[PDB]
Amino acid sequence: DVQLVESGGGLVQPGGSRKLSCSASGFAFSSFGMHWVRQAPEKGLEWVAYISSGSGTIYYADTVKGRFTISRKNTLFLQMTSLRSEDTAMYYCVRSIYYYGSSPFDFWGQGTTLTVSGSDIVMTQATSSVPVTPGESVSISCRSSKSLLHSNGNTYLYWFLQRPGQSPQLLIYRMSNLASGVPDRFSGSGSGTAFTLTISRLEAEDVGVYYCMQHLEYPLTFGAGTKLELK
Amino acid sequence: LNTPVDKTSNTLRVPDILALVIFAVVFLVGVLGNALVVWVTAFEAKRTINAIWFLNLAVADFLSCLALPILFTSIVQHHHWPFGGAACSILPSLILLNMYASILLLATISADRFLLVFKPIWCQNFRGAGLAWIACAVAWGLALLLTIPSFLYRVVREEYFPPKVLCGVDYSHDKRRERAVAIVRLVLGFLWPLLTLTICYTFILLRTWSRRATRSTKTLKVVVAVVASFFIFWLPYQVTGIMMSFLEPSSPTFLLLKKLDSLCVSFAYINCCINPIIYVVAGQGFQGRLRKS
Amino acid sequence: TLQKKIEEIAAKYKHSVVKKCCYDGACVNNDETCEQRAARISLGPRCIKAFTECCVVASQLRANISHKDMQLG
Amino acid sequence: ELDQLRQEAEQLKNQIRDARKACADATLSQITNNIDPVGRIQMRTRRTLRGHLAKIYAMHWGTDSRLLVSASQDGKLIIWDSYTTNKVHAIPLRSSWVMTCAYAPSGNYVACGGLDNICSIYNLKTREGNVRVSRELAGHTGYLSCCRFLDDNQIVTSSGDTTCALWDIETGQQTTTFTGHTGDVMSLSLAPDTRLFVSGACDASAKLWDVREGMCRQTFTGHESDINAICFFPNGNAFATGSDDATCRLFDLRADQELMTYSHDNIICGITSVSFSKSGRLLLAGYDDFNCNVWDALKADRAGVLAGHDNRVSCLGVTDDGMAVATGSWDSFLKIWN
Amino acid sequence: SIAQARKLVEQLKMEANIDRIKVSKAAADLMAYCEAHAKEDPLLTPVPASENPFR
Amino acid sequence: SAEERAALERSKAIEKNLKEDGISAAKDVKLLLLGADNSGKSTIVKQMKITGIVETHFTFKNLHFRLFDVGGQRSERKKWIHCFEDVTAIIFCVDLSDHESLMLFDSICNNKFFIDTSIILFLNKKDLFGEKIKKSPLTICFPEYTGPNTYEDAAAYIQAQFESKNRSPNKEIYCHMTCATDTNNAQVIFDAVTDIIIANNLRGCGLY
Repeated sequence: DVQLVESGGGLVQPGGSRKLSCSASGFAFSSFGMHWVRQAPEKGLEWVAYISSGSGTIYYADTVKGRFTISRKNTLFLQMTSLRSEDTAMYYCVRSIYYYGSSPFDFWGQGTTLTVSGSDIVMTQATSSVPVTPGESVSISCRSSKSLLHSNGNTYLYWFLQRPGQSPQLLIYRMSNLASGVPDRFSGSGSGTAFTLTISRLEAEDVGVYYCMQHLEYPLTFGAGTKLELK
Repeated sequence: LNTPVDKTSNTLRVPDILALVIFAVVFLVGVLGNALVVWVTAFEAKRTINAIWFLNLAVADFLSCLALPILFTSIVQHHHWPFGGAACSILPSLILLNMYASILLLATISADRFLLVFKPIWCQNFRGAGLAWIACAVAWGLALLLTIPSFLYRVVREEYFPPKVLCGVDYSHDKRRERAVAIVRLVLGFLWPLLTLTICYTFILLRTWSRRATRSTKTLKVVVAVVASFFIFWLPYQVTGIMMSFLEPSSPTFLLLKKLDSLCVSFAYINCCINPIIYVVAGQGFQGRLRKS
Repeated sequence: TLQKKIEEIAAKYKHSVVKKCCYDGACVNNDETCEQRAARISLGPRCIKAFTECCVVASQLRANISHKDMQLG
Repeated sequence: ELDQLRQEAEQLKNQIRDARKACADATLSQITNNIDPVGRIQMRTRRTLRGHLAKIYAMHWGTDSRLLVSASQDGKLIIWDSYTTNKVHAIPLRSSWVMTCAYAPSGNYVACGGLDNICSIYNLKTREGNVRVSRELAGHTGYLSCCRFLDDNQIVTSSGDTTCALWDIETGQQTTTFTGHTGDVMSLSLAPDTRLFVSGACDASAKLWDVREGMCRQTFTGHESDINAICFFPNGNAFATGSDDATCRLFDLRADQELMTYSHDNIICGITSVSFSKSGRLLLAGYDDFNCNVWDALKADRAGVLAGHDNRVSCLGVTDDGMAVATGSWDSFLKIWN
Repeated sequence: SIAQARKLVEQLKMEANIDRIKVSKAAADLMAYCEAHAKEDPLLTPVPASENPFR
Repeated sequence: SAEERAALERSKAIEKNLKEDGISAAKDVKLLLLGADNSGKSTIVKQMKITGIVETHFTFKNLHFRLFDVGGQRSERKKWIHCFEDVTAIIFCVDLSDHESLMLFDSICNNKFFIDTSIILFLNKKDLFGEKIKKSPLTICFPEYTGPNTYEDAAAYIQAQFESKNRSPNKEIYCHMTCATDTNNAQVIFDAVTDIIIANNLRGCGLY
């Protein structure tokens, strides 16, 4: 069904150039504003860029602006230029749609590895590891620098789960709603400044790394990353 | 003795007061009228292709009528110009821009109607906001190209005996430039628009009445009330202007032309004030904008 | 140029009557044959001559200025 | 044997009329005379769903009272956001001829059908990201005049071939059939409990049906012209039928007869759509006279005019929370009054 | 047409057997229902703009 | 506007799409097609053109004609005829080889929504009508007819009888005769549509 494959990895010398292409097949690509999110091999995810539906607006991160080019045949392109030593990461192609009741960041691409040879809202997860046994009740708490509850009443605290060796998948969006295909075991919470992703009857498939996400304004800063280790 | 006449220096005259009352009537009817037309063509229109031309014509007429206090102040003070040189080079230039824009917009409205009548299948494809806007922009650009001499050759002169100061046009006072410029403006503003209006409306009448179910006897009424009114109301000003340009700055003939230029301008703005009336009364399609407003 | 010549012509008369006579007769009205206007004004012969000279020099200046009192267009 | 059956039918009609008239001990007017009038009700056009280029034939509110779906003959059924004026979706209809559009109570499904004799089902929450056709409900020999969603699986559609139908969107086959009308069934309205529904047909009759076993329970007459609109009371114990004779009446299921009539000397245009308020006191009845009156469903008198349209209205829906009313007229402008 | 007449007769029998109550009882039920939802009806009572989303 | 910016962007994009579709749908010409059952409705433009309503489209001299053959709707005319208020021209077909068609023409030419819509008329089955006249007198269909029984005069009388049912001088009936085999029907429809298009264009510009 829905697939967002991509390629264009391999070893890249510093200061070189490369082309990253996201081949979105199996869905209406032209109605989704594709994002781009990376993740260091031993750190949390980080936003890179953003292109809307029809290339109306293109955003970039603070350390991405100028040297990265995002463009959209059912294919999303990212142009790699002047690769520093911090660009090594796994690049994820993330679709997203924004209407009433939408599910942004619903499907995350498989990802390809790229290697090299302060006014934003920061996301803080003070807890880094919560050891729980299967069948127990656990909670993962993520904090915010500034209140995310907008005037309209919607709070932008998206919750993502990354199983080991698997692409992240949306679990709780807007801190209250629950994404499609997600069992009711996961349940969002939190209000105002602090948010928690409550888990009821934690199973063996719920173990992984959690990444609380904000969407009040760009850039999209992820949380530190909480690893729900078994036992 | 504060009676400096010595030759019976009388006050203003009968042609002057006639021009003044014509200006007053045009301004009074332009306070209403064109404002209503631009309102209905902006808020209740611009989604219809056949309203862009009316909007441009109405805004041109409104801008023509807005600067009538300038002419009023100039006339009541015996052609005195208290404004500066930049104002003299700008405001008359803009009002001439609006006048020629109105003329060219009438001509392009006639051309659009001719295409609608004679190419009805082809004016379902050509029709669109883009082509109407392009034609109106071309008309405005032609008006600006004709106005450019007013932008360039406006000069302020003084007499130094009274505080009176007046500004006209100075073609270096010794060059054969007023002839060509005047001929070009006369042609492109009164003869070519007249030829387009006459030919297009005559063909429209000869094709509309050729087939049945279209001879509504109102197309002839609008054609007459457009062409005859425009011709009658623009012939005096144009003939006076070309005669003034060709004639020397002296002699009784040119003096009388100077006297009657104000009357010619007022009788020309009679057409500017009448222009929205015909498209409001004959626009049963305007009654819908008035009701839906 | 015209104003300086008119002032120096008017200064040639030591009477305020003649000074006003020229200063008001120096109008730039386009009426032809202003000597006819001189024929219909009741004043002294000195003002008659001063007005004739003042009017003729003013008319010469207005003729050589070659400026059109244009309105619109 | 025809004469005996005709005599039996005449006697049954006479006894039914006698029973109905025997229960009218007191009229509704002398009971509603005790309430103070609600006064003039003035509602301003808060929003306007500009973006349609044809005649509007349906405006159905969502269960969240924020999403309104509008159907037109331009070939598009645009789903609107009533708070931010935004258009959520623009479904390209297969056929331009549309006279009804339904919004599922869960919000996942949209139904739309017209002169094609097909009530198509649209899936809003498709995984591919685009709205697609879920189930095309064919089987009618007349135009589908009204379709309403009982739930996510069963939809009750009113057709123009004298056949109100109960469908099964999962399989696409008519599970149960309602018959008994002689004229075109021009309106339909499910009850709040989604166990029964009324239908106002072209033969000046409004018969309430049973969803379970498909048998008519009561029949209502009194209109001299076709019925163009029908809708239940907020309590589910009554309904109001909009007739083309410029009159709409308030029938009651318990009393089995009309209670009050909503008519005036100066109104002659035919009603096109009717709806109630959250409390049931206000009855926003559309009219072909370019306006949309509001009727006190108890005092049976006028209380205001929502005259803000340049053509005849074809739909008037009130939000599930009672916040707003959406009047979509033929001039393509759906206005969200309040 | 005999079958149609018989079906109409049977439908009339079924409809005539439906239990009916006084019209005053239904009027009073509608009265109480309208009285019980007056506070939650924001159309006849103008809701203050603080919580009104249509502004 | 946190993420509602993309909501407004989507709204603008699909509003632009709606406007483009609307201005591309104004190119087509709508022609409601009526007549009696099996009255030559589907034998008029067979040189071109491809349960409820039946829509047919063809292109002739840079014009897309939307020909709504609504003859398949066996229901009340009144309840769905307002959906064709904005039709360019009604194409009415009558078979001359057979009072019902006359009644339908009377009801449709004086309809409330068709006051200013020209109603074309196609007197069909020329050869069959001629043979019927040569074999049977017109008194069977027109008892009040008083004249010789030939082709031309009887056809003219029938055409006049259909035309006289008009009561509004704001519309004209573009009567025509076809032999069920001529291809001239397309040209007649095209010139009638051109005339009504010119009339509508003059109406819009405040000229008709």
